[PDB]
Amino acid sequence: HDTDRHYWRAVTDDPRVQHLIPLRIRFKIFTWVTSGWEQRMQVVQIMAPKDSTIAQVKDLVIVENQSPYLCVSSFHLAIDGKELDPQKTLGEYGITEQSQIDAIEQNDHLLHRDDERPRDWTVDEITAEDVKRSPYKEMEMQPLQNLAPRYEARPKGYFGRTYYSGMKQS
Amino acid sequence: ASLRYRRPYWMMFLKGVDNWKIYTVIQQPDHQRTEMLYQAWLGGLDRPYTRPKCMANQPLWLSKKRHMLRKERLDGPETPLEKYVLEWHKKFHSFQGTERPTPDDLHTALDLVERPLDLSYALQLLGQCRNLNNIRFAKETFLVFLEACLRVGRRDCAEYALEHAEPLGFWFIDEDHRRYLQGEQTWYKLSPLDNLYYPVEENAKLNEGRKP
Amino acid sequence: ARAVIKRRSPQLWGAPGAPIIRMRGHHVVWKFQSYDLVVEHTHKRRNSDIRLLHYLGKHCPHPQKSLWSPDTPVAQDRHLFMLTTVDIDAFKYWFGVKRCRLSMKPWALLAKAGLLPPSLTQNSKIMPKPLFDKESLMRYYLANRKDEDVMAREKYLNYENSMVKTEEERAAERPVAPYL
Amino acid sequence: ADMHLQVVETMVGCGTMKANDYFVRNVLRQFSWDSRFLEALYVEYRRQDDVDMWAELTKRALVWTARYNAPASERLRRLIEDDYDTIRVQTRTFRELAVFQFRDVEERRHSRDVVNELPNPWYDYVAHALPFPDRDAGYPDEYGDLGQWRAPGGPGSPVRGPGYYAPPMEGEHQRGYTAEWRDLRNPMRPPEFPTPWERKYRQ
Amino acid sequence: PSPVDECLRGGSSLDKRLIQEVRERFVSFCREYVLMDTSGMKSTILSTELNAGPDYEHYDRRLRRKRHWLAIRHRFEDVRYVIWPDVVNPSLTAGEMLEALLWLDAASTFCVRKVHPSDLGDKSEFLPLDLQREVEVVACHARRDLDFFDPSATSLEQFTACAALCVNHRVPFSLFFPAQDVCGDASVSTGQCIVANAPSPHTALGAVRIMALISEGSGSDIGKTIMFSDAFGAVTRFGILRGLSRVMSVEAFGCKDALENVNESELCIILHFCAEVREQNAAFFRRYEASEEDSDPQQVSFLAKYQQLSQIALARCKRLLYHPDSPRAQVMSEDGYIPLVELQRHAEGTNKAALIHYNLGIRSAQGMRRVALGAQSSARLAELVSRLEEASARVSGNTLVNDLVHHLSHKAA
Amino acid sequence: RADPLNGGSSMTLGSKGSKLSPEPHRRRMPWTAAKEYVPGVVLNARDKMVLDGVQLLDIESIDRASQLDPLEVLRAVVATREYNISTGKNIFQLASQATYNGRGQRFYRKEWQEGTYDKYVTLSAIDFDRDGNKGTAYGYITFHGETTTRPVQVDFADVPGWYMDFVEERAVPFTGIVPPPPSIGTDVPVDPHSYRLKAYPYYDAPNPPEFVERLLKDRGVLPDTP
Amino acid sequence: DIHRLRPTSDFKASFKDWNDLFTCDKRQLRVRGIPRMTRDAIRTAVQAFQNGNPPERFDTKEEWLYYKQFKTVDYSYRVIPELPEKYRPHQSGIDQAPLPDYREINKMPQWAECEERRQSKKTV
Amino acid sequence: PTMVKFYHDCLVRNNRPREASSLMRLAAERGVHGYEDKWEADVYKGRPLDSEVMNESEGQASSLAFASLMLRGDQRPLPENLQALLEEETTRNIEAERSVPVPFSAGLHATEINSVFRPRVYRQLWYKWQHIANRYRPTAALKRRQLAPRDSPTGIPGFYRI
Amino acid sequence: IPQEALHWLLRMIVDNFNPQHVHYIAAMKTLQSAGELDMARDVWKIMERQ
Amino acid sequence: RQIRPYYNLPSKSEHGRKMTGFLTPYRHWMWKQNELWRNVHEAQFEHLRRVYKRQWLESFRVNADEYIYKYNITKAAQLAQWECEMKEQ
Amino acid sequence: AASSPVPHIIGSKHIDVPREHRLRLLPGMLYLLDGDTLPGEFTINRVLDPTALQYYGRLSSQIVTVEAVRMLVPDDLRLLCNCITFKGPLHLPVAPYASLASLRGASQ
RNA sequence: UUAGGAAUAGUUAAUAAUAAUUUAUAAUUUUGAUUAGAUUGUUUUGUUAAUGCUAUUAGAUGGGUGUGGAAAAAUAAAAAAAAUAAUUAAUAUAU
Ligand SMILES: [Mg+2]
Repeated sequence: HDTDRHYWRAVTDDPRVQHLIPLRIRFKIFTWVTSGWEQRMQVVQIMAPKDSTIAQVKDLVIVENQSPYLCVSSFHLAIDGKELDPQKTLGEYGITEQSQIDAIEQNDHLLHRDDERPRDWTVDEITAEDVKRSPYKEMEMQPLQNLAPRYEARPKGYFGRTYYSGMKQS
Repeated sequence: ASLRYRRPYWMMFLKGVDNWKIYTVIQQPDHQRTEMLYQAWLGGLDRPYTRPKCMANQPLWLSKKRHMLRKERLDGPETPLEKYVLEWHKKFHSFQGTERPTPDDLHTALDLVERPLDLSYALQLLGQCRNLNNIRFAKETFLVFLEACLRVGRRDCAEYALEHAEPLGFWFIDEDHRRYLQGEQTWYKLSPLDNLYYPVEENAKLNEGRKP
Repeated sequence: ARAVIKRRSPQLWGAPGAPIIRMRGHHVVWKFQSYDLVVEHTHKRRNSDIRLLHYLGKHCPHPQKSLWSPDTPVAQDRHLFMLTTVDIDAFKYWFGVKRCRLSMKPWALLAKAGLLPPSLTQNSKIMPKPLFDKESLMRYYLANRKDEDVMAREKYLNYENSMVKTEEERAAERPVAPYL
Repeated sequence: ADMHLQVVETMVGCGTMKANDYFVRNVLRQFSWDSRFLEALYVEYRRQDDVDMWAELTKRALVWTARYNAPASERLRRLIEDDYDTIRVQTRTFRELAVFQFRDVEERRHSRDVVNELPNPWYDYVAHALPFPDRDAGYPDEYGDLGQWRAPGGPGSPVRGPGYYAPPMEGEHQRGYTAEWRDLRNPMRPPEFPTPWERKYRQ
Repeated sequence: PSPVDECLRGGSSLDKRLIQEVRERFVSFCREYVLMDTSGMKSTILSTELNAGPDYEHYDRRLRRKRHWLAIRHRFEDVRYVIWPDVVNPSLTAGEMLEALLWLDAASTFCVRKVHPSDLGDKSEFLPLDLQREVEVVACHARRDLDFFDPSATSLEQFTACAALCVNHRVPFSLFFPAQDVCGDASVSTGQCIVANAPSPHTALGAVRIMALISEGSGSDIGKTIMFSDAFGAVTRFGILRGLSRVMSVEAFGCKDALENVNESELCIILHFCAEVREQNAAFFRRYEASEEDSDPQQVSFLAKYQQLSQIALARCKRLLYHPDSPRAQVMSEDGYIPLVELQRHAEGTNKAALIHYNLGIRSAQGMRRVALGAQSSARLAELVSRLEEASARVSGNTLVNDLVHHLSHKAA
Repeated sequence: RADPLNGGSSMTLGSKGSKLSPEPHRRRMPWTAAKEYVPGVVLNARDKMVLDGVQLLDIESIDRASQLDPLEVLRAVVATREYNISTGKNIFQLASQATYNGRGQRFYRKEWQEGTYDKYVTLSAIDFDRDGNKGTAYGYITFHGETTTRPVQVDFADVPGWYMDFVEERAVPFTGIVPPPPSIGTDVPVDPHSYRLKAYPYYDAPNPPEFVERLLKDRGVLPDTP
Repeated sequence: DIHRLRPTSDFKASFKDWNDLFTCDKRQLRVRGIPRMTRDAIRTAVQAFQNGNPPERFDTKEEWLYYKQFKTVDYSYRVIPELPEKYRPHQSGIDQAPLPDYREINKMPQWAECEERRQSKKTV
Repeated sequence: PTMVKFYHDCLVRNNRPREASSLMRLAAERGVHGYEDKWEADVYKGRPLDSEVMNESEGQASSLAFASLMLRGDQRPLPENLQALLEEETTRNIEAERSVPVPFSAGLHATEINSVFRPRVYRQLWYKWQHIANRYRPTAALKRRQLAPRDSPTGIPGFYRI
Repeated sequence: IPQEALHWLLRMIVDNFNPQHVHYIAAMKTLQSAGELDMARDVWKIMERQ
Repeated sequence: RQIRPYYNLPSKSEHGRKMTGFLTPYRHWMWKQNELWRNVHEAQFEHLRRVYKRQWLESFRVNADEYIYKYNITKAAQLAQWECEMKEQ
Repeated sequence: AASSPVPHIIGSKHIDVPREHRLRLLPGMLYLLDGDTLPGEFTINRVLDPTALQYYGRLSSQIVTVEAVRMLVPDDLRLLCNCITFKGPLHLPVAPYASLASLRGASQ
């Protein structure tokens, strides 16, 4: 239970504050119609930090797709057909929210990933083991079904017939 | 009414020992000498040995050795049937054995019957196949059993199987074997290679000629 | 869960078990015997300075003369009196919120007070036990069963809360024209 | 499951008599389906040709509630209740009916009773549930008396100082021991209330 | 008083069994010193013990270990020419002389360091021994007999120990091997002789020891030890390539959980070895790993082994970083004694679900720790992971060095 | 808990039941899981009054002087078989005398078909040990038409009291795999003329009149008199 | 009559008839000369029969007499065997394991000799 | 009798039952007090000494390798290739059982557990010649409050201190 | 019952603790998820009276 | 205590108890009848349990908000008096 | 695979990882091939035990018939392969967009 | 707490150290230690004008079994112990 916090702080300080961009990245998918296959678009939205590189954006797309049919092979990020250098920052390309980013796949390969980083990893190192969701998707406050409501069963000083003092100093 | 808190935890579900109060006080030096002198009394060990602290019975390696080292009760087999009984006990009566016998192996024990003492060794192997090993007999098992009882001239054991066959395990008995032992027929088989009715005391009456 | 079990007081599910409302006695003669309705554990704590959870009251099993008969004569006033004191709120807290156990003698004593129905062991020996058959029970259930929403609102009033505000009170709780 | 539920309700409402096969093939073994699937499917079971097919399909739906850990809702049991004269499928347990009859007859004779309609303060409410009483009963005393050497009592005692004479105190203890602590032995004035509950109880 | 005092009291030293008994008693003395239970023993300067020794009640806590080390020194000065005679058929084999030298070095590394004013002897005796002659005598007796080093695991530990004795005591390791494989060379180093004659390790820990001895045996010679390529990418020396390929063997680093028993300090050795191999042969790696196909069957095996070792090392770094003190981040000892299994085997289970000594056996195994990254580990791994990449890569966008830096700042705050 | 009797109800300790949960109440004792058990005292103790006047022989005693007459040996084998059969029929004693070791046939306990109880086991595999009256049996459990997806171990397969009816159409050879019998709701369509449910959830059997008469005579409602 | 320490059937002469048995309370049972456990058993059996429960319980005398012969302290239906001072044959004076006479047990029995004589008679 | 009590526990601890059974057989024949009732039979009557087997093994050859093996008389050896493979089975099985530690012993035999020894002088006794190594008497020999009443000193300063 | 979500806030003030904003947020969201809107307004009035 | 009637299944065993717990179907049926007659009482018991629980919670609610109102008035007056004394000091 | 297109469940050959990366990448991976072609550097052990073959009863009856179950153990004894050979056609209806529609043994 | 008052130690802190091969000018004590003696404590008792003197009987228990959630386990008039055994009353025990 050592979560590196032994007091009560109701506010959030600067090391947990991140500056994020809602980057949405398109994928070329194929759906079956009565005629045959039709090419459509599947969009995966991530919150990437502003000073991140494009390889980090690709890793964020890999860890936040939650679909077994999208990240099936090694893909590459591109804008208007021109491929992107994965060792460059998003600010070097002027990538904004309205910039259309596509993911071109090579289905002959097989993407072998090893998810050792948890999905909700912040600086304070508090991770859930059964999280199964991006932290931007989950709600802030929800009902706790794992705990159990417990009332006070041990009286301190008052036990019976007449409340004279109640042994309040104890 | 459980012995969970009266004896140690390794004696959980423990039944069938001689006395489980022995193995709670083994570590005392007057009883620890008694345990090591008992292993020398049982033999099979070249060094002084004590059984483990959390074991009441003998270990599986030690009880296998004393079962293998144990001399057989039948020493000096005269007949090749009695040599097959000693091979039966090394194969189908080993310590913690897994393999079951075969109805063809019962036919091998029934084909070596020479003297009337061999039939008592053979029919007791037939009882282990039905009761102990629970083996369904073959279709020709009563055929080998019938001719085994006729070499030693023992007909009263052959007709004893007809009045109750399914307690003995003979699920197929052909009608000519039933007519022979009950007295309806006077022969039980027709030889394909000699063309005569067995036994040979009936062949002198029925078939006066020799045919291929 | 001991090697040699305490032969005189066996219990269930180890110590300290569920809290139980008992009527404990004193080590005196019967002529001065009184009972304490207490809340304790299933196994009695003899290694503590806190030997009980809560003290619900005292029952006197000896009948007293009615010393208040010329105050206001009502029906059956000049009979004898059985004096008992009962902590109502602590009993309801340990009964509903904490879900204590009950012995049959405190159950009968609290059924005399109107807090509980009469116990299971208080047998009318002239009336035998009922005999159930599912066909007559189904016929009575299909003869008159309540509505679903009416039964749900009855359970909501009995179990969840009983002070639900009317529309005339919601019209009074809302603010007025300087803020509305 | 809510996507398959609309398909099952559409196949029931169109009267195609094939919603049960879709529920078996797609929703039964591989989904955590709730009880309104069978509330939809009971109307499709009702439209069968013979009554025995209706009966066996309803009983098989009850066995499906038993096996796949999906308990039957109140609406489904009330739907099977209304056709008990035709199907004779029992939809309540042996325990709930014996509770229901003994509760309903007692509540009817209790509502018809004119004597026991009076309120009972022992039964109707809880008078007080706070750990401390709402008004001062005078106690504690917070002073010693004759024959008492231990003052303050320490653990589990409300006495704070000796009754008559004390070693010299400073600060808030000096103001407390002489003026501001409790004193129930004062015959003229009770121990005081906080502000502003002393002005309106001056007389 | 040691038992070796009764063997040097005027006996016939030319006898073989007397030399064997001297060696066995000195081995027993050094092993009793090394395996001494030092739980209650304490060494603090007490003023009342100035003009005397320690107290009679405080003999076993204060005087015993210091007297044991001084007896070890005073018997080493009398014994070291009997077990290890000067170089001119022998009385002792090379293996038992190696065992005696190993226990002597283990007693010398853990000598008593604190010098009290009570001690009448010199403080220089509270320093470790110089065993430069004995390693040369053991190497001369080990190159005399063939097949001293075998592909067995015990011979792998003996190879690690002999290379350790040659690194610590300034002895060339090529003396442990015959001169015909050192013929044709003007000078060879210790680490080159390690990387040229290393056997294939069956565990990851033996490979970690070999990769540590390679780095420590060549401090400034770490460039010449592991350079097997030119400045254009062509392989210069295939002997170093065959040594470095069989260091990172498939029996050691082949499994997905091959680094399950690697601590935070051994992972630094693994990443330092990978970074040194990448830095010394950068023209080979940046040519061959990107878009180059090679026909040499050894180079593809070396490249696959290096990629596998670097990937499992980065996976172990992410294991120790992102899951601190986790049950999947716990380590254990190789061939470690887990006594619950041996207690279940040598008991009679009438019901196999009832496991005896369960509350103690499930807690206890041979050394098993919850592993998290400290300050000295994280500050070194943040350098080594950045060393694993190329110079043209941006260290800002690396998502593992930044996580290590933020972990350092969060655990320091 | 997972499954309490009558929910939480603690006016008496008998209202909770004789067992508080179908799961084991402690983790260290998995054998305390709630399951259907079998009266092994009456069943495992066979009648020794059929072995009287019959000379049995030990296994190790193969010396010549301890051998018996072959007619006495045959009546000893008949008496030992009658001793093994005297209480009931085992699974391993019924499957040995069947084709393909009885694979695919339906085995059932005596009380598995009376009342409103309907349950059998379609046999899938049996591993006989050297003592052929014991072993380990496997099968698909069928309870009121519904069937398991995988073969489960048949509990109390060594205790006698089992029955089967041999059907040649259900026999599966050793080359093939015994298929699971179909669930009557899921796999095959539901037909009331083929299989009709004896019991269902929220159903209880009607009261027999002899049990009603016996309870009203025991309670004293009906005038029981000698 | 179920318990050993409640000899209920020993007081048949202490009652006149059925009504005398079912009208006597515990004070009248104390007057008639019945011990405390026996009169408690009689009164509880009468009160159970009045409530609709006839005295149909298993007599636990012989089961408790079986469990009495062991050295359990709390009479908790366990089996605790007694351990004597000598539990091994070697400390009872027996020097070694008994050797069976392999020449005497491998002789042919008398029925086998009679059958061999019958075979020699019928073969010739 | 104190020497026989110590020497029996040392031979039991060091896994020597032949030397311990011969010690009980010797003390019963010599008339040592406390051991006239304990007399053990010699189960090693036909077996030779343990040192004589190791001398014979260094230098009938089928019986030379199996001279250490103890038989009941109703047991027979295996063939020499089969018995030698069985003797290595028991060799690796005995050391496998003796290498497992008992979890609550602190690495001690049961003889070592609760075996604290001080001479007879530590508990209200002085020199006697026949008590060579006399264990100090237990604390139940002298109870307090039977030698002196309550709130009164007793002349036993170091009695109950072990 | 959902009324306990109103109870454990009240016992927070009887036991002389200052309820933080997260406690009011949790109480109002737990009472809104159970459909108790008047109890959520009671939590808001409790926050205003503090 | 579980009743062992005489007409249960007897265990003919000299190594344990002489009567098992295996019933008769009539015993099963009458035990079910007694179970239902206890189930009525335990239904009323649990009903009164939940009724008393919600009664205690409602009473705690009302008394708690009254105490909160009075204590807020008291602490406001106390803080004002403390601020005046601090100004004088 | 008979109702939806699974991406990498059906290949044209065995996946060719190097011999050093064989133990690291292969466990946890599944793919279907056409015909009974076994990978090299394995020892073929056919499962003939009826106690071990009984658990494919629902697989062989309601889906494609199980012909042979083989366990492949390599030279280093560290990477198993459970090879099950089915015989078509499927008893389940196969979608045209499914993965098993691209298999000749499943479509015929 | 001792009518005749002096030394004590499996020892103190640090620690990448579970399971301490290291470091230190270490720790307790004349403001009364350790040991030895007496020794359950406790505004519950008694007395008196008495903040004085004088009494006490709730309890716990590192080698008996690593079982059990917890050793408290070799014996206790109830603490009723998994089907309403009995719940009218008094003796409730001798019996
Ligand atoms: Mg240090």
